[PDB]
Amino acid sequence: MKIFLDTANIDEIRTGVNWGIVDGVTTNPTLISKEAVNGKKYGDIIREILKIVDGPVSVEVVSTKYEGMVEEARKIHGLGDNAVVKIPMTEDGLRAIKTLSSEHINTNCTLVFNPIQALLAAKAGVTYVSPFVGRLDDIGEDGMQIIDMIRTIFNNYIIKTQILVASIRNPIHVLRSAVIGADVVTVPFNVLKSLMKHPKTDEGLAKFLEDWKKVSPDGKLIL
Amino acid sequence: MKIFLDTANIDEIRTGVNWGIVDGVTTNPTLISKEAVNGKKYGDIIREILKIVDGPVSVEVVSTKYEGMVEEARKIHGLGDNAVVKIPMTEDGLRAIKTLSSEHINTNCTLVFNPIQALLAAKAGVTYVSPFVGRLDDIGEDGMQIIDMIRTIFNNYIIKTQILVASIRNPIHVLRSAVIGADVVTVPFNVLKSLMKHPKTDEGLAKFLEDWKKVSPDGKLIL
Amino acid sequence: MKIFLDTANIDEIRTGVNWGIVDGVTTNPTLISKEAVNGKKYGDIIREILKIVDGPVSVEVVSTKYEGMVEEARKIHGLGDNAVVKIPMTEDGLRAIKTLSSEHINTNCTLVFNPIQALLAAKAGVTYVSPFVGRLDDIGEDGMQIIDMIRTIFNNYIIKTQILVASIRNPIHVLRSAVIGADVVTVPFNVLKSLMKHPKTDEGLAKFLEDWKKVSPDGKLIL
Amino acid sequence: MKIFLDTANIDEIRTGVNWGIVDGVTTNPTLISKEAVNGKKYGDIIREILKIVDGPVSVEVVSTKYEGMVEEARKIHGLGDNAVVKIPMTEDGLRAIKTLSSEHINTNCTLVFNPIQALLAAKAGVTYVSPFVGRLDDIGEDGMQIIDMIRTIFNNYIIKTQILVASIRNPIHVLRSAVIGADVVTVPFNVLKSLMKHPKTDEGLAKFLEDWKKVSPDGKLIL
Amino acid sequence: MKIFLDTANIDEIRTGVNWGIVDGVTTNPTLISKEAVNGKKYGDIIREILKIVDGPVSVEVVSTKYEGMVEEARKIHGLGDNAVVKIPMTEDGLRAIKTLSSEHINTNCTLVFNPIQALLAAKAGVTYVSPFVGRLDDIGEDGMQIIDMIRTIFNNYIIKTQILVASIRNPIHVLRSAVIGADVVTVPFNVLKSLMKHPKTDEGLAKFLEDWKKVSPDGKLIL
Amino acid sequence: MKIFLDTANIDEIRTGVNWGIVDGVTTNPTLISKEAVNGKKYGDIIREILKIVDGPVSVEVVSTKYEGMVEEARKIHGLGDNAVVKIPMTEDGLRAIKTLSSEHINTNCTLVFNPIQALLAAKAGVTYVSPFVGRLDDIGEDGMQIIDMIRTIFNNYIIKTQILVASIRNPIHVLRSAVIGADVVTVPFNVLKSLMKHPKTDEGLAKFLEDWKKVSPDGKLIL
Amino acid sequence: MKIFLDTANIDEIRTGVNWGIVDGVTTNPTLISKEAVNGKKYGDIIREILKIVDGPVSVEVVSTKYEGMVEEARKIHGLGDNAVVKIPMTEDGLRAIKTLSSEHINTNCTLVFNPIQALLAAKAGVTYVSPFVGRLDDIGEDGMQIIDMIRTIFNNYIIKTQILVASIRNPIHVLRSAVIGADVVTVPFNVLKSLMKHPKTDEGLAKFLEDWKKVSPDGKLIL
Amino acid sequence: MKIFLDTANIDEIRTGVNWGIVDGVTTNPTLISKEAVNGKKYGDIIREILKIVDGPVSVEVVSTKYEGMVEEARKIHGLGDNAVVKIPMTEDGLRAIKTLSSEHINTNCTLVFNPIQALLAAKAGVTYVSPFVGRLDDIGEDGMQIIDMIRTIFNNYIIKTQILVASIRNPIHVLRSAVIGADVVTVPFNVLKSLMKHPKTDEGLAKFLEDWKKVSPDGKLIL
Ligand SMILES: *[C@@H](CO)[C@@H](O)[C@H](O)[C@H](O)[C@H](O)COP(=O)(O)O
Ligand SMILES: *[C@@H](CO)[C@@H](O)[C@H](O)[C@H](O)[C@H](O)COP(=O)(O)O
Ligand SMILES: *[C@@H](CO)[C@@H](O)[C@H](O)[C@H](O)[C@H](O)COP(=O)(O)O
Ligand SMILES: *[C@@H](CO)[C@@H](O)[C@H](O)[C@H](O)[C@H](O)COP(=O)(O)O
Ligand SMILES: *[C@@H](CO)[C@@H](O)[C@H](O)[C@H](O)[C@H](O)COP(=O)(O)O
Ligand SMILES: *[C@@H](CO)[C@@H](O)[C@H](O)[C@H](O)[C@H](O)COP(=O)(O)O
Ligand SMILES: *[C@@H](CO)[C@@H](O)[C@H](O)[C@H](O)[C@H](O)COP(=O)(O)O
Ligand SMILES: *[C@@H](CO)[C@@H](O)[C@H](O)[C@H](O)[C@H](O)COP(=O)(O)O
Repeated sequence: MKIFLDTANIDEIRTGVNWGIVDGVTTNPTLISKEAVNGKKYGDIIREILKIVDGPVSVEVVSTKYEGMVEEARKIHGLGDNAVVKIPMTEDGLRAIKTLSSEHINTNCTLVFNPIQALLAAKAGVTYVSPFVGRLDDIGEDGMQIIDMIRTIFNNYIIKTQILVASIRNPIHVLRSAVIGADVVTVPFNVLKSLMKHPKTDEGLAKFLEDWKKVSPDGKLIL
Repeated sequence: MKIFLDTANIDEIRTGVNWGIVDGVTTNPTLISKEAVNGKKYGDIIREILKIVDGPVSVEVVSTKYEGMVEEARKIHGLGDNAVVKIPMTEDGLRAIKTLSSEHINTNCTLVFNPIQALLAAKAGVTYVSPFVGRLDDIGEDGMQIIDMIRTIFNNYIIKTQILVASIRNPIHVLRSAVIGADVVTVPFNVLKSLMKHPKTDEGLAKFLEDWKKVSPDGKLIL
Repeated sequence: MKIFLDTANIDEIRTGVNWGIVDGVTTNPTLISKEAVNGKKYGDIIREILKIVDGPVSVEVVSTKYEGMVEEARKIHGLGDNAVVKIPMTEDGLRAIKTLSSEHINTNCTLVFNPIQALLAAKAGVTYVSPFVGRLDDIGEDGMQIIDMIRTIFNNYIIKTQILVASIRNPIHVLRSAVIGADVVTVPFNVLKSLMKHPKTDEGLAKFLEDWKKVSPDGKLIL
Repeated sequence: MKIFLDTANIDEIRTGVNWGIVDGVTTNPTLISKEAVNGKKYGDIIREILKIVDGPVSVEVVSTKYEGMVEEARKIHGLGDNAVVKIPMTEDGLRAIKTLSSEHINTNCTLVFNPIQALLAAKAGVTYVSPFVGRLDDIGEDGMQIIDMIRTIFNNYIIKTQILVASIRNPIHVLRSAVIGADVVTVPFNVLKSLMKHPKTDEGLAKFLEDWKKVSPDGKLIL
Repeated sequence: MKIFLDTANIDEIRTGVNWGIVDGVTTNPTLISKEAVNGKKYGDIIREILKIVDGPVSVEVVSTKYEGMVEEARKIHGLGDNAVVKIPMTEDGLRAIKTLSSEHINTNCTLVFNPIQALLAAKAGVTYVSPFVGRLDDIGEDGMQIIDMIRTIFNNYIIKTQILVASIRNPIHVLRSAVIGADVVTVPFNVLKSLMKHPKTDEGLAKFLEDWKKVSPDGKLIL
Repeated sequence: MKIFLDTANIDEIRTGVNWGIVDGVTTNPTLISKEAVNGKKYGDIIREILKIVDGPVSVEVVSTKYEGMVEEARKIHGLGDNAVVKIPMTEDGLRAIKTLSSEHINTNCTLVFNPIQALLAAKAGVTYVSPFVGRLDDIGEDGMQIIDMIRTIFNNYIIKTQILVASIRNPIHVLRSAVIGADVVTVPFNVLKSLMKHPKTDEGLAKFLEDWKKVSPDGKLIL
Repeated sequence: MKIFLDTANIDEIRTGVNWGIVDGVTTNPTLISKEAVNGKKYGDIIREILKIVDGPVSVEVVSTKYEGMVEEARKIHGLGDNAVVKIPMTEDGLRAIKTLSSEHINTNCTLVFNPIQALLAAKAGVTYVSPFVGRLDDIGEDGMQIIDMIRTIFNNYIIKTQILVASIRNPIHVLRSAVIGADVVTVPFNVLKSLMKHPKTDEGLAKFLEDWKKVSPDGKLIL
Repeated sequence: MKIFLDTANIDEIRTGVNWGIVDGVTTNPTLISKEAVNGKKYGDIIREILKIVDGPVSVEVVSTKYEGMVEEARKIHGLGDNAVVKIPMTEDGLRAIKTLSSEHINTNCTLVFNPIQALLAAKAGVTYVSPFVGRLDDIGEDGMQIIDMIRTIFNNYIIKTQILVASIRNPIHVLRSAVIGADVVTVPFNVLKSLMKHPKTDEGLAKFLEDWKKVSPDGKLIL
């Protein structure tokens, strides 16, 4: 399972990349507009992320119409080979995906909330589909159930579109995505940070340290 | 999973095709006779649909006897290479399918209401079999259970006949079909139009628009 | 399981009532506005339904504010002992339900789309809660799963609020509701009339009639 | 589980009753017409069955309209206290059941093919409901599944209507009915006979006889 | 669960009774005729067993006809109040059980090999029914499945006939019977003797003995 | 799944073969003796069946000893390449199968009633094994369970012997065989006929005809 | 599934072999010592079995120490290419297995009572592992559950050691072994002879014989 | 499944290695510090284990920082080609594993307590991952459940990292690990010695010994 960071915060991205556990990044218009403040321009932020991240970086078109989406998608693609164009699940978006796929431009279909929307995005040729699990949780439906159905559907038809689980809110969305077999999860920085941690890891390290001091006062291993 | 449009309404078909989410069309004598009124000839409607739709178009014979079925099937076939001949599940129909298969004319067995009828159609060599789910729901039996059994049976015997789920009434028929792994669903236009939609997609788009205006008052993405 | 008719059409109601299979009626502002045309007044329609139907008749408030909802509710109550006041799942709506419940005015919480909304309506003291199954089906979620969870939750806490399944679209919503154990379904007229029918019933009657004529020419049963 | 005999053959009835394994009888117009041959009159057949059988005896009305059904039902009821009036699952039928129930006349609703038909009959106050399992098997649906759902539904609502499984064709219909918990099965004579039998019973008897001869040449137990 | 000994061997019975784990005895013509050799009379064996065993003792009739069965049953009954009359699952046997039940003579229906035979025996009023599990195992059917179905059926109808599992061949028949909830098992002596035993019991006792010698060389507990 | 006809009635065979739905025929000595009446000779009946039927035709030996079975088998095989020799599950039978398999003569082991009998037949090299499901139903055991276990066993060991389900009594035996994945079912003619039929097929045909009349009074499809 | 005979009785072996259903033989020191009486020598018994049986013949070492076990093993090996050396699950036994496996001497690890013992024997390279099911049943644990776990473990790791189920007591140990997919069962003679038998086989043959005599007086099948 | 010894005690290791059932060894700072007392040096202990164990020997770094971990790892590697470097699940540990993997130095990530930690370790390229089951049991969660999830996740993504189950406390941890399909278990010496043993193995050997003495007074097997 690939793990992407879901943020436009450059400090977060630099930190996660330096950890070597980040395989790519997703952004969206809300995340970008959050960071583009106090003199920061959205063009600069987008370019900076593309440069810092080796892996896929998803950037969302803002046009709602086919022609505008395709024009923006081409500009996004032009910014770097790792750029992936994020396109919403709408009639115009499916049309844009089909055109862009034929032009060999990688795509990510977003704002997906049920398995049939996901199947339609796959049929348009999309590179990644992003169902939102937290926003479903918000409205009282267990969002992970949709991921499970999408995985079964895609398995049934040998679909090559990757499942990129989005709107992740906690480490159990991550755990359940891996057990289901989603291709990618994209996670906010707080969640990413949590993933490596467990109290028994800390406790075990402390005990090893203490026991080793018994035989090596300076705590060294000399071989 | 292929998605066909189940109508003879030329306006619906043009619209669906332009959406890019329609892989073929199914008709039947009721659908066609509904459209062929106030001057419109059934022969013209059939030809127009064949012209408009790139993918398979199912057209049903009206003869109840073997010889008449085959004679009608050949005429249907001659109207275009994308024509598929719809034949009912009857003794004469099974005979006609067998003959037509040997002539390399694609066939679609219809009015199937249990898994054994579907198996018989596959044994006759039919290209598609169309179990009806809504008409079973109508009489108090969950039609989707028949689809589930047909998929299992076809899997068991590595049967190449495609399952083309028909009498679809709602988007859950479509969802359950995809999870089962049916090859094709054919849907009325009202159902088709609902498949792309979800209130959280609309809501997320509105929020993205609003947030983006904060960094680009005119609402565009200049890269 | 009680069976209510979901309509404001007097002809449908008179017909279903005379069939003996209708235990009550649910209306809403859309259904009533459909009928209040060609000079028919909504006030007359409502009173007429109350008169024809011996069982519960739900009638929806139109105000969105607490004070207006309880004013309208008391007026609805004043129309007949069988009136039930339909109130939407909103903050004001729950406050209204709590007040009316204490006043011993029967209530029906509507526009419920998940089990926790249903629980909140029950906690406010509502007489009936109406989850909408068809409108969930519309958006690609199997609405019956919400009925199943609500039944489990209500069982857990011995909740006395009745589950009144609404937005019913077909006879399998009705079947599944009965197997789950919902207290009430409310169904459109087209669904109601289908519930008694089965082709093997018709076939079986025809055969019995024919056999009997073999021993009683006139077809009589003289005892 | 009560076991009824499904026949109008007087000889079978006498034999079954004398085996002591028969709790009642069901007839229908086909079964009776079969016996009312060569001078035998249907009215005499019906009266003799009521006489020979201590348990319930189902006799079906032939009229298809409400007034005729109620008139014939009252006549059937007048023939003896053990008479039960068989009424078909129709609009008129349900009305007749309601009326007759209020007159304390026992009823059996017949020609039921799904669980919602059975529920409607129960709601009309019917004494017994008779779903047909063999005729469902005939059309490629496992009829025992309908009995299972009806049992669950009736359990949910504490329904007092008895499930009387009909159209029984083999001993596994009987076994499955008992495991589900149906109130009554009605069986043809040939099925009835087979229920007492097993090759290991016969084999064990033969062996006990042979072994006992060794200790008692005359094969008696003298105590 | 009661545990009966399935033998006519008086030595086995005395031994089992002295162990305190035998609640009753079952015999049959094969078991008795096995013991009644070289002078020993079957009448004496039966009387001795009735004297030795406090609990129920099943003794089988040898007549195959109703009148002979009942005459033998009454003689068996007169030998002692703890006698239970074993009657085979046949038409004549069901008749005899019914008569004997009305006379307050306890009965045990034997040679039962499926759940419907067991139900018929319960319907005749039998005190115990004895399905055979080993003889089913002999012919390639898992006999315990029949016990499981009988328990479910008897539970469904609140049947008071006790399930007395017979033809027991090993301790897992006994374990599975207890987990299912059979009322009684009847076991051959070899199986009986194994039930108390386990290698870890012996091993734990040996260790306890050894450890105790360390604080009390003579091996006693002085308190 | 292949469908064979289980009959020696020449008229049924001709009819079934001409429906095009029959892949072979099974006979046995009872079926043949039924036809060999009024001058008709068994040898002529067998030869005619081999002639009319292109697929396998099972003909049963009557000898009970190894030498007689092998002699009769060779004669049956000599009558035509499509002849398959039916051999009973006995000690001599298994030996005959082994010999005949080494002689490249196709075999069908019959009178199988449990899964281990079926495995032994497969180990002897038999071409088809025929468990009897109806005769198990007769004695109160669901015969389809044996087919399920045999399928699992044969899958485990990659056994090439084909499962040919026999003693079929109804269309649910057929449905369950297909869902399990049995290689072949052999069915009586009356069952065969019922497999193509469904009341909703007939009803849908009638409706298509009526609707088409509106657009074509003569009910033809002129293209 | 292979079927071996678990005995040292030459008469039983000759008989089972001549039946054609015995694929090999297992012995042990108890079985051999039973037979080596009245002047019969164990050395002659073993060589005689090796001669009669074409398949694997397991013969158990009596030494408890590594050196003795490999010495005896090599001598057993020297008796015939079909000899298999049975070695118990002990520390010395595993060492012996590892040595012999490298010497290409076939081995059978015996006295296995749980799945981890079976895994250790496999890891030592053993040809066959023999878990004991009956001796577990003796102590109140269902021994077949251990076979199921061993099959799962061996599947997980693609282990080539064959599972050779031993301490078989009845035909359901054999049935369950086949459904689980054990490679081999070894069975006592009394169990072997029961595997071919079923009362409905005998009953069916008798009926076929009678019917045939109706058309062939002599009972011949002349073709 | 590979079985390693989890200890730094040379006597235990020498013993297990002599038994032939130990495939490798794991150590940790606590285990080593335990043995390195009363003059024993940790350097000698580590080298000694490397010398006598043919298979993988895991040795843990003590540094908590990336540079120290990588340096200590290279030193461990240099001690022998069977050394595996144990590295804790921390940020600097994952970085170290990635570097060491690129240097073709085998690694074992330790102190793993949930499946997502295990996944991150795999993503870093670790050779083995070691989730701790006993320490989870300690804090009241069944640690084997984490092993099951890790197996499923690794299967989903065809991950080549081996699951090395650690903190093993009893033989049921070993059994469950094998049933799940873990690649390796590492076990304390007390657990290891218990794996070969079972009381029925001992009892069976004693009986075989006793019986053989009947045929061979000196207890030998002469062939
Ligand atoms: C792109 C893939 O769709 C990604 O940035 C998504 O847009 C975000 O994961 C969601 O919008 C986050 O929503 P949430 O409601 O904050 O969890
Ligand atoms: C052809 C079969 O592939 C297709 O047009 C079917 O005839 C229709 O789907 C059904 O007739 C539609 O029936 P419904 O009762 O309207 O749902
Ligand atoms: C009242 C709730 O008991 C009832 O009238 C509901 O308002 C209706 O059942 C729904 O509004 C019907 O919606 P649909 O989308 O037409 O199925
Ligand atoms: C009455 C219902 O209690 C009963 O006589 C039923 O009418 C019969 O069981 C069925 O008509 C029998 O039909 P089948 O198709 O012969 O099985
Ligand atoms: C009486 C029934 O309660 C009892 O003695 C039974 O007759 C026996 O348990 C069986 O006959 C024993 O048969 P098996 O074939 O020896 O196991
Ligand atoms: C042969 C097996 O392939 C086949 O003819 C069988 O003999 C028959 O199916 C059975 O004998 C039919 O028995 P039933 O009891 O009539 O169902
Ligand atoms: C060898 C293992 O393949 C085999 O002879 C076994 O030793 C026997 O199957 C058992 O010893 C038989 O024990 P039981 O307790 O008589 O069933
Ligand atoms: C190393 C593999 O990670 C191995 O030595 C582990 O460190 C041990 O298995 C555990 O530390 C043992 O802990 P426990 O709490 O004693 O069971």
